[PDB]
Amino acid sequence: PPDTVLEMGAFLHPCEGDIVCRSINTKIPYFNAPIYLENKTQVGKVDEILGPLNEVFFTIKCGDGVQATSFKEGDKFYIAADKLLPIERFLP
Amino acid sequence: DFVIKPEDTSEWPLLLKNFDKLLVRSGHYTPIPAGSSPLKRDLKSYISSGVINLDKPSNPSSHEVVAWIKRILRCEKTGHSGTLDPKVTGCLIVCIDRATRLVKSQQGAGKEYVCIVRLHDALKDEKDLGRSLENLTGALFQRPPKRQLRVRTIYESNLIEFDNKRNLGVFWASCEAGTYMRTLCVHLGMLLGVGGHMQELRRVRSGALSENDNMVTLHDVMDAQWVYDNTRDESYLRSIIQPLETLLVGYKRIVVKDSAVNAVCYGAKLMIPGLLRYEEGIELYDEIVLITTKGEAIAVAIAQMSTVDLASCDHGVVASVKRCIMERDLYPRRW
Amino acid sequence: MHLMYTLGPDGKRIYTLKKVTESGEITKSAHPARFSPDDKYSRQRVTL
Repeated sequence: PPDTVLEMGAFLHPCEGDIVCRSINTKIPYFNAPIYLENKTQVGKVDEILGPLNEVFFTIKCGDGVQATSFKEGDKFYIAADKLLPIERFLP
Repeated sequence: DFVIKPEDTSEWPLLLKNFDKLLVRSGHYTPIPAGSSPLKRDLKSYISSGVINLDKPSNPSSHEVVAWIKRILRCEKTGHSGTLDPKVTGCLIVCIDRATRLVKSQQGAGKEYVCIVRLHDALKDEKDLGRSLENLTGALFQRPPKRQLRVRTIYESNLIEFDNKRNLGVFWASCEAGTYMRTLCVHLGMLLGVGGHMQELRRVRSGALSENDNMVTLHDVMDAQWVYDNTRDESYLRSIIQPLETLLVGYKRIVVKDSAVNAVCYGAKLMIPGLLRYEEGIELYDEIVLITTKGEAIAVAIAQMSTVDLASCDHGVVASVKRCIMERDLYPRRW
Repeated sequence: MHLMYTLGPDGKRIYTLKKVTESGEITKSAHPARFSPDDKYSRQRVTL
């Protein structure tokens, strides 16, 4: 239900009930940021953030009724603009 | 004999090793029989300027371990090179008394680990572990196990062995202080899809010392004190305790004249007339070590002159004291 | 514990999960023996 949602992750694979995504955003998501499909249905929230600076990955804790195993490689996941941090926040 | 005379040194110990390669500002100095070459310190001052390269066993905390050493040695102060979790073994640098002044540097230094990751299922392509380990080298995002996202660097890593049936991988990693192997293991599991956690962990290098550099056990420490208490033979204590100067062997050196040592300790500045010898390649604001002619570490310092300036300057401050190590009145006051 | 080692030609540790290396060497535990501060066996250890 945000007015606009931004591309955030591309499906990599499930991991023990979570969705693992490769980031397709230049910015870092807030912990627990709602994560949506393109049509803006919420499917979970950001759990873990990991990976090197130039290839971040993140996990999605799936919401009620959402199964990690139901998605396929390259399926996109989205985030509100106001739930992103510039990477410079984490660097010296 | 290992003292620069007032007039091949590759076998000279510790901070005087290869001192003949230091550039010479002045060939002469008036010697003062204060202090001692590190290896020749009397037992009490040897221990009080001492460091133990300890192989921490699995189960006690680093704090527990350091308390045990203090009780054994009956020393005034102990501190260490960075907390190994209770189950983690290996290199824990225990600083005694005056050596405690070097704790902060030891804790901020890089570390090396050998780690076993336990994967939660077999991999189909066994080579995927090595690939994901390589993927997770560099400046990495880690949230510490109230906890903020941060970046820590894994400089290099190497997969040593992987048993896909036992679901166990053993790897080596060189990292920045504060990098969590526990979190790396989780992350490897996520990148691999099967999931994972850290099975066990050993620290194989902590900054200046590795597990190959006269690492000793708690049993060694207890036994060394026992032999001294019962037979008054110092040799076991001297074998297991290393001079704090051991931690400073990587530093570019400046040697201070005996008559200037006390002044450095108090006033926190080395001046040109106090300068004896100096290392090549010292640049402005480089962190260096100031040492006596007997190889004692006076202080870690900030160079206020480059090597080239040290040759051509007639006056001025050569270095400024960052942390004084030597006891202030070890060497005598000029006035 | 699972982490084992042997010594290479340089006197440095080679780590392994194996209990016997390809060369036939029986591998040692990478971790030191348990320590408790009431250890009674200094005299025995030192004379041995």
